[PDB]
Amino acid sequence: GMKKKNVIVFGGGTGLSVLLRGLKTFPVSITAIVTVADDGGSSGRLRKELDIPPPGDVRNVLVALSEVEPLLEQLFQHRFENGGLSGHSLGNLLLAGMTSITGDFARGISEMSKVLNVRGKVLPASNRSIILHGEMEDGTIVTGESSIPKAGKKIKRVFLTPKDTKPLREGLEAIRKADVIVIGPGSLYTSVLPNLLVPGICEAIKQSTARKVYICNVMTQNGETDGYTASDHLQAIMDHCGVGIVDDILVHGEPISDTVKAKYAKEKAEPVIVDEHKLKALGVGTISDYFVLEQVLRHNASKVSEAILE
Amino acid sequence: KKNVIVFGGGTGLSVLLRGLKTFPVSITAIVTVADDGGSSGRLRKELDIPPPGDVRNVLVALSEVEPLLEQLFQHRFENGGLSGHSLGNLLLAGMTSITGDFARGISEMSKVLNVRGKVLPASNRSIILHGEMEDGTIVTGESSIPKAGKKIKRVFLTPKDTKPLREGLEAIRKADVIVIGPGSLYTSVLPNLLVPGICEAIKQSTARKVYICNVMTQNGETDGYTASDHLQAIMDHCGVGIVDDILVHGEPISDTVKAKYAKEKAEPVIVDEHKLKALGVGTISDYFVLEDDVLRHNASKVSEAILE
Ligand SMILES: NC(=O)c1ccc[n+]([C@@H]2O[C@H](COP(=O)([O-])OP(=O)(O)OC[C@H]3O[C@@H](n4cnc5c(N)ncnc54)[C@H](O)[C@@H]3O)[C@@H](O)[C@H]2O)c1
Ligand SMILES: NC(=O)c1ccc[n+]([C@@H]2O[C@H](COP(=O)([O-])OP(=O)(O)OC[C@H]3O[C@@H](n4cnc5c(N)ncnc54)[C@H](O)[C@@H]3O)[C@@H](O)[C@H]2O)c1
Repeated sequence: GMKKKNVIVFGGGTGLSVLLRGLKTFPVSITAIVTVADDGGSSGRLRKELDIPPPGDVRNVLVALSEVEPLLEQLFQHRFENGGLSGHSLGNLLLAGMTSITGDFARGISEMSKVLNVRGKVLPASNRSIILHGEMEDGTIVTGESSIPKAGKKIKRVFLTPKDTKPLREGLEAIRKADVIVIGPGSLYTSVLPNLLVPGICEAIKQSTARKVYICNVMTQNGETDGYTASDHLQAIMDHCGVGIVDDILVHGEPISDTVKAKYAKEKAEPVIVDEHKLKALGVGTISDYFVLEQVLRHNASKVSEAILE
Repeated sequence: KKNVIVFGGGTGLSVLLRGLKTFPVSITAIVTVADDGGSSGRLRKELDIPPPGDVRNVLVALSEVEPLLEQLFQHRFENGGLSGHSLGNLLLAGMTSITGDFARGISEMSKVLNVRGKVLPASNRSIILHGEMEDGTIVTGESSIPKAGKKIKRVFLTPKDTKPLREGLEAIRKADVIVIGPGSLYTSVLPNLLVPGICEAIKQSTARKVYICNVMTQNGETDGYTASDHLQAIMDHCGVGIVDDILVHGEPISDTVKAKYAKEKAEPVIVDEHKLKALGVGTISDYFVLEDDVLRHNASKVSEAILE
């Protein structure tokens, strides 16, 4: 009865999850493509020790899109505090187990989707682990998603190995059929770019005639985007990905409580200055509004979803 | 539909229940929480919960889900701290932590696995099983008892104020048939029966009470036991009004199976009819086992014999 606009979203952990939780209530068909380059935490140990892609960002996305009883949702988010076992998320372990059974991370994700009554298609950026590397300004290379920000040098660029990393066929079809393509929100260097740099994905995005919106970071991240303005974020996407990837940039152009600023300053994070002249000079549209809530600083999934569709 | 309550542990209870659920019966399974070996044991110690393993298997035996979800629940990690653990155990452990209550966790997993029946733990807290040997020494822990290389005189449970669930006692009260076993005599059947209040409830019940006797001995537990030795042990621990009929495999076993079991110092339980009659119980004897190279009860035949 309703024509649902097809929307594809690229991201990682918490930014994607917050947005999807709201976007799923709109009249849209969602495809979420989730980075498999992380190597920290429970996800990272399971990645190394079981030889599977890191399941953590996928797990959160699945929970965000799930429609199950509150108890099952808690079960899936349960984190062991004792045991070898200590630190692991039960939902990661479920994903791990399903991936072992099927020998296929993408089939595992789709089986968990059925179990969690997920409305939408969740896909990994690749069916195998990706390793993220950072080239610093001095030319040195730091390897591993969670190691890059601890280098205390400035990132010049990031890139992925294995070089013959492949996206899922379904992923490329999703981009082809997309009415809207949303990039972010998430870490620039550790979530957005590791998705966009999968071979074939930029090419597919460029050929698409969908509207392409980049949801800009609201805060800098220490060791990743120290001192970045909004245009610095967009510039980095363009330098890695070329033209035809971003049409409009969505930015929080209003102020932030002093208490929140203070709390983020303790982690050497500060607000991303919105520099409108420089953004217009990069040739994209600017969607500026009150787009964040304090919940910690998160995007307002409803306002953002509605801005990306109106 | 007849109300049937079954007492057991691991594989024997699981094999029976898989068949019995297909009959017109309402099943209550009461599962030992005294085990301390394997993944179950490590989780028991490390997370301070009752051992989830025997319950996991019972839940899978009664489940009605797609084969994939069943495999997921039975998945065992081979690498990782994590290695050796069953994902189904981990699921029960997580649910128990969230609800702070093992029985409620089991009931939540029952809904998720579309379980046909009520699965209850023997108690909502861990039970420690102790074995007093003939020499008077005590060996503590379910998985240590058989390794003692001495002969068991009796077993008993701590904590002393171990309590069964109210729902368990109701189940016994309402039962039309009460089935004891199959399972290890000293590490599955007795640890269920000895929970304070359970034998009293069974004795008060007028339900028919059938004991499914072990087909094979177990080294370090029931070496040399006849069928009457098994029943006598139940009677010595539990008194009268617990067993009306004993169900036994009175027919022979393939030589290759005997040989495979003899490698583990296990041998067939000799059915001594005269001594069984002397203990005052009825004997239901038939071909009740099937052969992998492993020896299991024929759930269908057994189910039908106990419902007659
Ligand atoms: N979640 C969203 O809708 C949202 C929106 C826009 C941008 N982003 C961007 O994604 C990037 C990565 O985000 P993130 O997941 O690391 O979140 P974050 O930058 O808001 O906080 C960092 C993460 O570590 C913890 N944390 C560290 N510092 C914190 C702080 N000062 N206050 C509260 N929690 C803190 C939190 O658990 C959080 O997940 C950030 O630059 C952020 O601005 C997220
Ligand atoms: N499952 C049933 O329907 C059933 C039937 C009759 C008796 N029982 C009794 O319950 C008691 C304990 O049962 P159990 O689970 O330890 O079963 P078991 O006695 O058949 O074998 C021991 C366990 O280790 C394995 N195993 C060890 N030795 C084996 C052998 N050599 N050949 C094949 N498999 C072997 C089995 O899979 C089993 O889990 C035994 O006395 C047994 O006879 C169970």
